[PDB]
Amino acid sequence: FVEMVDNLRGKSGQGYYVEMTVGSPPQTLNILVDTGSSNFAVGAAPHPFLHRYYQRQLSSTYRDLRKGVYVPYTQGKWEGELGTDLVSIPHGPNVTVRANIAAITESDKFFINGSNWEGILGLAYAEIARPDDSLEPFFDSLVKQTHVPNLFSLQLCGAASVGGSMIIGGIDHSLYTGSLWYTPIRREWYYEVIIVRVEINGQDLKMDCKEYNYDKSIVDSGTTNLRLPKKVFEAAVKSIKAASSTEKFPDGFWLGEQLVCWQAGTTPWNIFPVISLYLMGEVTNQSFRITILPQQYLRPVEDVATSQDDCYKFAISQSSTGTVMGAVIMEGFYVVFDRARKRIGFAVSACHVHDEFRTAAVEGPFVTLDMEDCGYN
Ligand SMILES: Nc1ccc2ccccc2n1
Repeated sequence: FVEMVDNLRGKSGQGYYVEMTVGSPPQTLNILVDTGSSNFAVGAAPHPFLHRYYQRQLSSTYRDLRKGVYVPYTQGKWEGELGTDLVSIPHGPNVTVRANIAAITESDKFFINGSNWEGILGLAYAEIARPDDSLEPFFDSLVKQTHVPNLFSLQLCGAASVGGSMIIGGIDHSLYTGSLWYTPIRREWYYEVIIVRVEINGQDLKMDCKEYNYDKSIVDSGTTNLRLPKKVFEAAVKSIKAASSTEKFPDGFWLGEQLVCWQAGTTPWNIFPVISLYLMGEVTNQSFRITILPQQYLRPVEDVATSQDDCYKFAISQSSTGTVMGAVIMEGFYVVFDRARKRIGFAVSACHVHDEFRTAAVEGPFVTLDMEDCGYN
């Protein structure tokens, strides 16, 4: 699996992408890896921000499905024409599969100006595929047409330029330390899971765990932030605010309406609490916990045209669609998407950014009762 190590690149805030090829002869594209959606969708037209795009006219293996897709999302949309064609992942297994491809012919606030990716690879399940659950996701086509085991794993490192690994079909033990712990995938639509308890610094929020998952908790490599429901967010910030009373910050900072900064090489780590999410484990009444450092929830703003300091953002933020465990969480851990066993595995990442005080940790087992009550209905 070492042939797939270091096959993800990116830039801070602009997600992680993997190199892929489409059609015969192979057209190379960079495609964002997104466990929060389920469509393989790629630029098929010369939008000025794109570096390259799918040119179907060049592909002998292309086939039109004679049907469009329209995908709206909060302030934005992409829109396109469905077909299938031959697909390969040069630094992935040595297969070629026939997959659905949405040729994006029109979009709005989708592509990023200055990014180096031209497509999105939805690794989530058909249930949330568009236009409907019959459009077979890439990964399902990959597994169904090859002997590639039904699992992939993600090591998101990040630093500027970022990097990582997507190991398709297995686990590489060089990318983690200690032991994998697994939490069930509650339903195969998003990668849904259940947070059963939450602790800032060690003290916990004593909230009806059900709130931690209102209406959802997901693992999502497409989102940057740890995103929490509103009550949970307030409760959470309120407690981070208190722990970190050694200094004073704008109130709108916590709300991500303002950046905050310290002089170069002068960031106060230890004024910030570790955050621990207890996830539902594999056995009744058994949980484990994942703990991230402030280097995970405090991420540098790459460049500020009107500044010259160490300006971080606060990477924790409200939400209406549930908890979303994005790069903030995933960059601390090696994450295993064990689709064959309806479960997601967490281990301390061999590359998380750690100091000489604290470390990202995955620990268990713990005894937690009534873990099902934490799921919303
Ligand atoms: N994971 C994720 C979050 C937001 C999206 C918006 C549009 C397409 C895909 C997305 N995936």
